[PDB]
Amino acid sequence: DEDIKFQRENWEMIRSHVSPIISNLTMDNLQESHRDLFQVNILIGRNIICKNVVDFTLNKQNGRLIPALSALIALLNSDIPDIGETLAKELMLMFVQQFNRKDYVSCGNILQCLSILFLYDVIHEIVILQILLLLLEKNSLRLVIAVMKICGWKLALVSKKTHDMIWEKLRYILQTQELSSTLRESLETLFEIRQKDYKSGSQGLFILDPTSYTVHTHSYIVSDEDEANKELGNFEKCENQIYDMTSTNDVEFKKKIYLVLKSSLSGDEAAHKLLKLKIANNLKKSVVDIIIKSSLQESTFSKFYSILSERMITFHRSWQTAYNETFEQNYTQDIEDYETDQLRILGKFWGHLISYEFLPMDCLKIIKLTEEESCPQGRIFIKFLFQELVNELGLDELQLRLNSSKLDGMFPLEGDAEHIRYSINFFTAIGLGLLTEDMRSRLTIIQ
Amino acid sequence: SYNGIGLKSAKGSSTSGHVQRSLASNN
Amino acid sequence: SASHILIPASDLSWSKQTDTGITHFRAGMTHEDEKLIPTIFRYITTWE
Repeated sequence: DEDIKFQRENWEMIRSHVSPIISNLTMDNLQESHRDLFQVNILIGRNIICKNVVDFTLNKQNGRLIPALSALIALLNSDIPDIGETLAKELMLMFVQQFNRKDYVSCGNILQCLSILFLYDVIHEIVILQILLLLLEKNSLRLVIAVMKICGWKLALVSKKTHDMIWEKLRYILQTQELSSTLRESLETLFEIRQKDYKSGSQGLFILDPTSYTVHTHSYIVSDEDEANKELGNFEKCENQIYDMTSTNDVEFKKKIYLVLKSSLSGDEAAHKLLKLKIANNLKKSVVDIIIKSSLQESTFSKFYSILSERMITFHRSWQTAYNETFEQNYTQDIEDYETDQLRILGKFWGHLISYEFLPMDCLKIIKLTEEESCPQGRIFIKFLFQELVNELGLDELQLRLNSSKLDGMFPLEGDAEHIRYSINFFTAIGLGLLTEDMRSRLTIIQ
Repeated sequence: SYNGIGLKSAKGSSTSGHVQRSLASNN
Repeated sequence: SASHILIPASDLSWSKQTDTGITHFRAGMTHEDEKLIPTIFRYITTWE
């Protein structure tokens, strides 16, 4: 019969849809998992969707995924109360079976599920407490602590008076009665958390607003024969904006940094005033650009902007990357606009930070000395840079740092003799030719 | 707190005496 | 103005001993609505 045939693969595919959704259920995937789950006929696969939750819980690979699982149930209980209505039933009997079985591993699996569901208002506080009365009627203490660690936060909010009575009997356990040792230390840890207020039993996937979960708080008691509806998981036979072309927010910020920068006496004062403002990290690249441009209005290099920039870098590492990003942004882009009076300010400015290791020598590797990838004003910037390296460090100490720098831009060694003839001709034009002793040995071998 | 820094008083100083730590001097 | 400036205050007991550096700032001139009045030391290029 083709109708039994059609319904069976329909029953199969629904069963083969729910099981990979539950096996892929995780936090930040809950909403996409629930969406796809909604389009499959949940109501026809009523016990199928329940049993796939129960078995994925029980398996003991999970337990970790229990709050992810319980959050889906509250979504389902919000959407269809009957789904959570049936699913809360099976978890009661699974507890009652394994408590009677004394399967301590499987009990705690169910109890973590029942705890979180109470955290997600699926089930009533009543059904929780009576389990607690049964467990505390025997010892059962390994089970009951994992319950109260996760649920006692919400439970003391809702049912404080009876909950306090649970603690008072629980407190009578430790002090006036003798207990096995390993169990006992776990019991007093609960007391410790109790002063600590439960702040590590109160984190999970509260996706649903308290009015977006339709409040089907199922009031079922673990003393109610619960109809154990395994049968619906069998197969059957249904005969059934304004665009911003202006930057006036930036200009009022660009004025405020300039007014800080002119109202100070020393560079340590202007540095503290810029660190007082607590500038956000997207603007700290722009604050360096206001400092450099205001250093070019000065018409002469100043030690003010150096010791300003030194206290920026040693404060936090995000200022140090901001000067590293600006030194590349100045050399590769901004050299074409700058006059030769402004380039002697910058080369002495960047020459000062490099000679005192506020910027590394590896930032000089970006600069390349060729005929092609060189500017006539860029060679002027290199000239005033190396002079501040010579005057501060000396000619021997600068020789040591350039050998440790292993750069290829200033120093071509692998070949291309027209570039070696270029760089010797450029460095001797600066007035520093003692460093070109390596290249002239490389040049005459090529000849 | 007055950890050896600041003024004996702000009366004859013609300032407020407000001391704030230099965020620039750290290391 | 030359006095709307944070004045460096640094540990007068130990500032006579060594050069402490600028560790703290004293306020220079006080006003209800905060104005950062510039000072001519930023406008006069130094001798060096």
